[PDB]
Amino acid sequence: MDVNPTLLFLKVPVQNAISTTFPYTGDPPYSHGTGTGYTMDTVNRTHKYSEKGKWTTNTETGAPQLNPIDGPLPEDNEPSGYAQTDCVLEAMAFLEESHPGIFENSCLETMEIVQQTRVDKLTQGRQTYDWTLNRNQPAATALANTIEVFRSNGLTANESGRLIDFLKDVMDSMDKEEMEITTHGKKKQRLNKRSYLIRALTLNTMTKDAERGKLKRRAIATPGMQIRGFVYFVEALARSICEKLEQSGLPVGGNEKKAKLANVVRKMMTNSQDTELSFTITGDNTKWNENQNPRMFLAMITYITRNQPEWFRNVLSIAPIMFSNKMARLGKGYMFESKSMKLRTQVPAEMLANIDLKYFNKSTREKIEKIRPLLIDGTASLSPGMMMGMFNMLSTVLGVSILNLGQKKYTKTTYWWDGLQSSDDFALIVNAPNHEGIQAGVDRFYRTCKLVGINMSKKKSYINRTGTFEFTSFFYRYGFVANFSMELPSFGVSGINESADMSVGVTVIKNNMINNDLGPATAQMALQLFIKDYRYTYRCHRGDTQIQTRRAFELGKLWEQTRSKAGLLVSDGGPNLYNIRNLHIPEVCLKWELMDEDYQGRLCNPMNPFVSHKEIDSVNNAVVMPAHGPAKSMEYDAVATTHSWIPKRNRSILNTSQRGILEDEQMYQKCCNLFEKFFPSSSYRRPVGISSMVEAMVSRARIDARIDFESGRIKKEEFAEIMKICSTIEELRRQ
Amino acid sequence: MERIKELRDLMSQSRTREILTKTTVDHMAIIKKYTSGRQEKNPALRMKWMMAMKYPITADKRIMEMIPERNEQRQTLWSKTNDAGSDRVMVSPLAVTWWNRNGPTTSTVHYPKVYKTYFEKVERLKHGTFGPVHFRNQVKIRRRVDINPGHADLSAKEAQDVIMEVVFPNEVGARILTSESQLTITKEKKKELQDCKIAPLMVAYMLERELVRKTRFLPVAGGTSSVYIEVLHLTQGTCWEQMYTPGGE
Amino acid sequence: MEDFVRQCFNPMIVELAEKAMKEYGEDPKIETNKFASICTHLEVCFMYSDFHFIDERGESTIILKHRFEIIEGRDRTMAWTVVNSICNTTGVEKPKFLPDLYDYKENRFIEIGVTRREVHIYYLEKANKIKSEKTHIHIFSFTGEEMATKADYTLDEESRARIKTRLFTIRQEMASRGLWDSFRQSERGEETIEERFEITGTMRRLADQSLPPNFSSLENFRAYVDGFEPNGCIEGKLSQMSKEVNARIEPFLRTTPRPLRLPDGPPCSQRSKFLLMDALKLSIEDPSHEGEGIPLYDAIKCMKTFFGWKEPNIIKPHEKGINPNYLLTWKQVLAELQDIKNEEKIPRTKNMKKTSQLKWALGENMAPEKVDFEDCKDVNDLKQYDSDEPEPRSLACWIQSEFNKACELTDSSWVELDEIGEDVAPIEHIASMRRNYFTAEVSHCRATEYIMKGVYINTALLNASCAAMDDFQLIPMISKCITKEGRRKTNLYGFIIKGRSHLRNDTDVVNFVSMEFSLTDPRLEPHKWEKYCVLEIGDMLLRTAVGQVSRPMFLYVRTNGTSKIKMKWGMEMRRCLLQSLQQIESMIEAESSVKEKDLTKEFFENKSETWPIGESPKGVEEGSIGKVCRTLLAKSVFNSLYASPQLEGFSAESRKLLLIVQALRDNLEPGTFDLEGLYEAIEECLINDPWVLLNASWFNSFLTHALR
Amino acid sequence: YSPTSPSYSPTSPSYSPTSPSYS
RNA sequence: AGUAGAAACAAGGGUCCCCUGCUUUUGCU
Repeated sequence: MDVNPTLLFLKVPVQNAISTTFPYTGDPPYSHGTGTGYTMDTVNRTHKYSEKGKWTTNTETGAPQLNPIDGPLPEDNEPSGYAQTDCVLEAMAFLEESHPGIFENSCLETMEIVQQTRVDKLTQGRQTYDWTLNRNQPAATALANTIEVFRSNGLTANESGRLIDFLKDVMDSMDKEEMEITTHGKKKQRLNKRSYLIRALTLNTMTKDAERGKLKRRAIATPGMQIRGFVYFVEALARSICEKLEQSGLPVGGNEKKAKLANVVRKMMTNSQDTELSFTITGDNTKWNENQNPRMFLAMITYITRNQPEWFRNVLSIAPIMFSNKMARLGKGYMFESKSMKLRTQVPAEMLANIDLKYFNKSTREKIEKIRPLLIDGTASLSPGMMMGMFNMLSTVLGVSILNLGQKKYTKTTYWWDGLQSSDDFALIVNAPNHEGIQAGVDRFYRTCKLVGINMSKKKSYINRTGTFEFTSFFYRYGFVANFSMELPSFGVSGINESADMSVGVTVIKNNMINNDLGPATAQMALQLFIKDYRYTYRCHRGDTQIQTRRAFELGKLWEQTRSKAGLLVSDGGPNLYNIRNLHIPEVCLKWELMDEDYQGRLCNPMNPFVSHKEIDSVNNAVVMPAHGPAKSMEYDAVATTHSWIPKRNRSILNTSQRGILEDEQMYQKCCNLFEKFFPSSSYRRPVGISSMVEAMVSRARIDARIDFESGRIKKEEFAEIMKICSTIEELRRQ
Repeated sequence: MERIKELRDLMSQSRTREILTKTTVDHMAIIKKYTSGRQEKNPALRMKWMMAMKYPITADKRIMEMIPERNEQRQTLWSKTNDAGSDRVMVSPLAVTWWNRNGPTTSTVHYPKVYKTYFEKVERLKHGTFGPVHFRNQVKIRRRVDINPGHADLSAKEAQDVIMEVVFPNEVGARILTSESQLTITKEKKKELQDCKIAPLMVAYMLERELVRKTRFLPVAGGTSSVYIEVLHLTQGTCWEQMYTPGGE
Repeated sequence: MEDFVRQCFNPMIVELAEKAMKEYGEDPKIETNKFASICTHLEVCFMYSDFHFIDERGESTIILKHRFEIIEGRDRTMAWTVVNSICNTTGVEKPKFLPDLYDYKENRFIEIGVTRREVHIYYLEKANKIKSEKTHIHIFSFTGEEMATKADYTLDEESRARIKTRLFTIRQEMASRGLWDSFRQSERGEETIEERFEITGTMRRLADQSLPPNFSSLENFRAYVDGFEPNGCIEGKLSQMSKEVNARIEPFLRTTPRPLRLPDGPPCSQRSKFLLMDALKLSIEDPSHEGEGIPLYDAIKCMKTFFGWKEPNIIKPHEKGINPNYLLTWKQVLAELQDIKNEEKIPRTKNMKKTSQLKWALGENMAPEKVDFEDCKDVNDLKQYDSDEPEPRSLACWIQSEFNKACELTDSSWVELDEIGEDVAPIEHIASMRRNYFTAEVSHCRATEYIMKGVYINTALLNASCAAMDDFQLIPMISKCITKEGRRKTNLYGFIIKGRSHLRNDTDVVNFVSMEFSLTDPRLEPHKWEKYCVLEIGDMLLRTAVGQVSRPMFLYVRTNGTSKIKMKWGMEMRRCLLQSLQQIESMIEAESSVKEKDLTKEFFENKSETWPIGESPKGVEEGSIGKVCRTLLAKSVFNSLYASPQLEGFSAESRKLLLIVQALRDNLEPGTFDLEGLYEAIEECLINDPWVLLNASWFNSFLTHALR
Repeated sequence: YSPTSPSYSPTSPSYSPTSPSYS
């Protein structure tokens, strides 16, 4: 008897046991060294899929750029970047015709958004590339550095605080003949026009980690602060358009996406009934971001913004223009070793331009030789493609337009098609009287996609009668089935803090019960396993136990001191009172009535030093990386207690030359903290004011002192002392 | 008093004076988020790795004078070392436990009022009545519902201005309240929140949670009401239905 | 007029006026009448407030408290703040608009105005504009005229005279300049400026180079797009496109699919972090729950119970290693154990001496020295790091035996779950009984023992790595179980010595040496133990049914490595259970929705329903629901233990083939566009991983059984 | 509930090689 | 040696001692 779990599929349909095919209990693959090889491969592939294009030399950056738009029509089934401008414009026009006024209303909404957005809105990013430092930094730090440099270079249009003013500042800086930057011992560095322009158009490349379902690693890119605002406005417009398209899978959630898929399936099923065949294609596009051209996005944006104010069109056009002249950094470089001498060394990517090729292996040597002509200032020129892939919504608009082209009035034949699109993923459904019509419709859709630079992957796609299909790991078999394994990694200690972790674990169990068909008994067992993992991770075993930990003595003392032991939190060595019925109740309020008065007062003491509250946007909110997709924001219910602490931070920066920024950050915090003591609402809603910190602080202090003296809360001596100190601050500010 | 003295101390230094004078109120939203710390990539792994260290937690400086340096068992509770990029100190989890057994007690009577939503949930569960379980084929439709029992049908703007009036009366600005519902809500909240030591930001967040309606797409099968979507996980199953009636209207 | 105003006022007044007008976004050099009006208003208000204090009783005083509070000449935020604070503290209802200042002796807002026109006109205008009945209004005139509400002049006659004199003299200076007549004040018109955002300079040059090939400027492209109409463009270019571009549908029939091609090469070898089916444990009786006692004390006790230790000797040497170092490592472990034994104090951790054998076995100083490129560019053999494909291996029969063993039932319980809240709802009671069945079936599975061993080992290794990254720490391999007689037992599998663990990256490797007891002779399957050096350490007198039989006892010693991410995922092996259990529940519930009753008891007790789960020489074997649960648990555990990019790729690619085969079995007429491409994608993931090779072989078996 | 399996052989496992009794 | 797999770890910096364990490298709805 040789056990073979796959044989279980002989009785259970594959969908109904699809969880068996997801090995999400082991660690996912990770990159170990450099991503330079992946970046060079991506650049070479992008330039190869569009090689029958026009080669030009940029007059500004002096870089070789490849233009495949309106190139020779494809003659084979290999990926092609030769999108046709007329075809793209025709698709956009027909999309507008089928949904009249969509572009106009979307443009009105985006125009309203553009004039009200603030520059600080750019702080809600993640590891933006910083040209001032030439490395990745958090979005807020990069924005602050860019604003500092702009101010030091006589570019202060952003004082107004509007995002569009910052974009005007970037526009003007592009015209500066010399840029002055500060490098850490402060040193002044001067960048000529071309050098600064190349830096402003640079994308920093790295390699993706914790990616499931792949054997080989791939490269991703992140842009700098010079293009993020333009991308933000373009994506706002694209989101506005997508929200009004029923065939678009964005920006809706999973449940709404499944609802849309079910709706379209039913719509295409009732129509057929018994008079025609219907076939579903579980499709997938290959090299999505390597064959989308920024020039085509410029064309679509131009068409969308017809009959609109010139400034709006210019603002929306900037981002495709800058992406058409982008450059990619080639990662960290490579590592060489000498076995005989037992040495290892790091070769930066900047030296790949004129380094002897005897060091590299055959494949790397070929990559470097192929990419050498594109190298400028340590970066590779990449005109075609969308490596960074920030236009996830414009691409969705193009896919939805191709889908909309499938209406019977546009096919002008017996076959027609409809479906759903979400970035590079799509599900198609073709209805036709017979199999020949089905083949004709499939061919028409494939060729039309090819005409606009979309290449369906034939190796990862299949077609079957429209009863079952798959869409981004949602498996439909006459109704969507549960895929519990996809959520397995989320079951565990999140790593925020004790209170947040308990809340998130319980909430995840509840949500999986609601959505992923987690059964009651399995839910109870998951609760038990989570409690065990929580106790082990936080060393908060029950007080009565004899498990030896550094925290055991204090927990035992608290346990022996307590009278009502059921009231203690699990973090405090208490029992687990959670079950199915109360999965929606936070722990502190679950056992509020069972807690001792003194323990309750100590635990929920607002003066405790462990609790620290940031802005409201981060209250009871955590960032969680799912198994698939980008990091999400999850909100949990929890009472602020002594268990809502914050873990320490990395200290490696203390050993580098960037250590100077640490102190700077510290200084800022001081000032900001002081500002909270004068304007307590500042952490709730962002304050606005052109005046400096000092003026507002002194005004508020004077006014509060006077009002308090009027109310009799402060004696005249204290009022005089405060007025004297305020006068001292006022006179000291001038000098 | 303390505010102005701290402002003077800040103004004494040159770098802090330059920061204070050369930064506008708009630029504060940017310089306050200025940080060298990257958002954690693998919080679970980092938490497991950090809990094996002596001092994984951060605390305010006041802890130095509020809990002893060492335990009765000579177990160190906090270290003098400052957290990177801040004046907070590194402390061990033991300190937290210490505070939970020997910390200064305070009266907790506004907490059920401030966290009204959670305690409403627990009270609703306490007085609910369960029925039988029925084993039958369950049909679930993915529909939009509102997970917020007791919301006052306030959107972002109106809820935010009501919260501003209740929690930060002097910072309300130009806005005034007209609808009688807003006035009565504000009056009742101000009366009940009088002399509350909970953090104002937490109070504002809880008021927003209690007053603003939220919606979600969920696969519902039975009644579509807030009090019922609250226990959806308990009432509906793949093949079973649990008859239940929440004890709160 | 600008210079006259700037030179005739206190710098503070003019500066406040500039900041105020800039707050509105206007241009001081363009609008000046408004500047003059606001500066005069500021001057008069400051004279109003100046020289007015309040004594202790609350009466007037002329040269401490300030009688008036100014509102004008401040940012809208600060003005609104001051008015709100005044209204809140004093009780006077705040006005809809912004007043000029506030008096406190009478506790009410007072408005000041300066206008050439007659006092009554401006007074009525502002009174009907503000529409406030509790705020004073005090209008002054350039000619000296002045009036307020009810003729009630709040300021002293001397102060009013001073204000009138100052206004008269500034008016006289304005007349002297000759611009007095052409001033006539200026009312705020609230003009609106259209937004503009131009593309010029380098930006326009870049834009002109971001267009299709046949366009020279962005303006030309915009003009073309704005006048574009659809005229059969797509149809024409579809007509032109070559017919070789197509998505031809290849029918997927029962004779279409072929078995996957597994790689060829030497047989695969064991690569788990600990022995699975060849593990041997020395056991003791002690009443301790999970992770309660001191591991070293338990290990010493377990060692004591075994009599029959022997001088160790190499049985199966590690081909690529130095086997005497392994022998010396085992001897050193024994000596250190004796040393701790004769201590009368058992530490929570033991640090092993940094001997030569442990230095070699743990890769001490094996990293190359890091040097600058300029200092070694001339080295003859300097070259890029080896980045070739892993060597291929062929499937071996031991992995299937391992899985079979892992699917079996054990006599001892291996997991004790924590308490939960009491059941109050009927559904909770049903869940409790169903979970009793699940816990009984899953606690007595060998895969659960593997879960416990892996969790313990990974937790200990990670904790040691963080706590002491410079010491060689001895970590016993311990598990706890409950026998069928209900008595607790502590089992020792062997020992682990971790090396230096300065783990910075998540993929950084900490090396360790594992020494594990076994009864398996390595010479039966040498290819499985390529990485191991196997010793003979004793003769164990096994107690069998008929009597007692002597068997050699072996010590499998090897060097292994693990990273932070691998350790973290090994610490979370318990979730494996959930996977299998979830799949089991959905299988019972699916069958309970058609019979209107719970079938858990029927499924688990009577074993009426079975599922095909195994293969036999006679045919496909069917197992009960418990057997299916245990098999899925074993599959999850082996996924966790043998994780690799090969497994991820194979799973992702073979899912599509499984779905296509299912569509064929549902008679949905499946079709493919490039089936050979899918087969190549699947087969490129099968290189050397025994678990992935076994999964591919399982897929081949299922494929041959599913199409007949 | 006591789990049982038909594959259990009362005699084939003369001694358990993983958890045997050795006095 | 071992981990591992398309490139890395097998400690890295600084001046016995000191610092560091995600910080030259993790994007986007």
